Amino acid sequence: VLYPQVIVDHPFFFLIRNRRTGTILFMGRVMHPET
Amino acid sequence: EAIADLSVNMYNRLRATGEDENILFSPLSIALAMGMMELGAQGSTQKEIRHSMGYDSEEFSFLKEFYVMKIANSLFVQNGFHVNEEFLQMMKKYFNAAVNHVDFSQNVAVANYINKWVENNTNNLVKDLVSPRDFDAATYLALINAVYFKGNWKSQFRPENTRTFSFTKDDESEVQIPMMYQQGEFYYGEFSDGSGGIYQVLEIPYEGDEISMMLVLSRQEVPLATLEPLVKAQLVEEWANSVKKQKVEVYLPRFTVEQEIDLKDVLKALGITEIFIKDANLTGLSDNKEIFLSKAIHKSFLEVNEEGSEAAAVSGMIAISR
Repeated sequence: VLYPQVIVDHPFFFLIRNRRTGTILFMGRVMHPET
Repeated sequence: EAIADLSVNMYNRLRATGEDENILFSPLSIALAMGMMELGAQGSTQKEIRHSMGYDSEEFSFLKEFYVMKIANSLFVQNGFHVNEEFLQMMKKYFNAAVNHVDFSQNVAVANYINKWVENNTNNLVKDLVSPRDFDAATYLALINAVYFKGNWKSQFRPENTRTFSFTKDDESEVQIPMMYQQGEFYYGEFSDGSGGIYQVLEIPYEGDEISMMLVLSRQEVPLATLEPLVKAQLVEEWANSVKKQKVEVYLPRFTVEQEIDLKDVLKALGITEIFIKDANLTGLSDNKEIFLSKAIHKSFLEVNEEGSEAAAVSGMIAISR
């Protein structure tokens, strides 16, 4: 078995969510991750 | 579910106005703030909000229905300004709003006071929501919501595993960043990108089993912008319902994101315009027909690291008399 690899080394979309209710707390994207 | 469509609609506006920049906001915070405003609105002004927020098909009951997770509301009311008893009652019932009386003419003092409240309810993560430049004799009311979250990953990254990696921006430029790593049991799925024509969805739970972070990533050869138009409420649901818990090799940057957004522009894009004009109907909040919504403010902070995440968002509403 070859485990998938999620290599976040380019821009990505994100959400922070309540798993139960589905409510979206936060959402956005990272185009520029550097300090 | 409403919030679902709301979140996506608001996000789309921000993509439109946010050329190639980071984006971060809290649709939840924005809904709670607009909930409070709605309590004040009537007639045409209320109807427009209800529609824009998707409430036509009350919503106050859903809004009420609300690791560390904290949600706080506060009302700052000009001394001797007579606010409808009914407004006050509902505001407590549905939003458990703190109510404070202030002199907005003492503009430095009031800014400091409101900012302290914000700090006190965001672990100091959001600063300078307001300034003394926001307040004068014409200010009658400010309403604020804060959302704050802090959680450890259920499965933390070990700092020893963090290494410098090249991150390739969508403009093809590169930066070297700290790249966390673990092989962990997370929720994972693959979806067609509409074109190796797939994108990955990874959901990482926090301690407490209530909250998670969902990450969506295009194939390396493809810009995020290719996936963005796909993002709709129905898809978000599908993602949640399609991911499978399994071992995954995860490389994730340690990162912080911040954003202040033009909340008035965003709300207007939803179709909310009347509250922002002189002849708005806020007769729900008082018998004073001179009142309208002057400024709408939203600021957010997110930190992602080996231990977990810490996030805050604050929405502020400043009402004035013409």
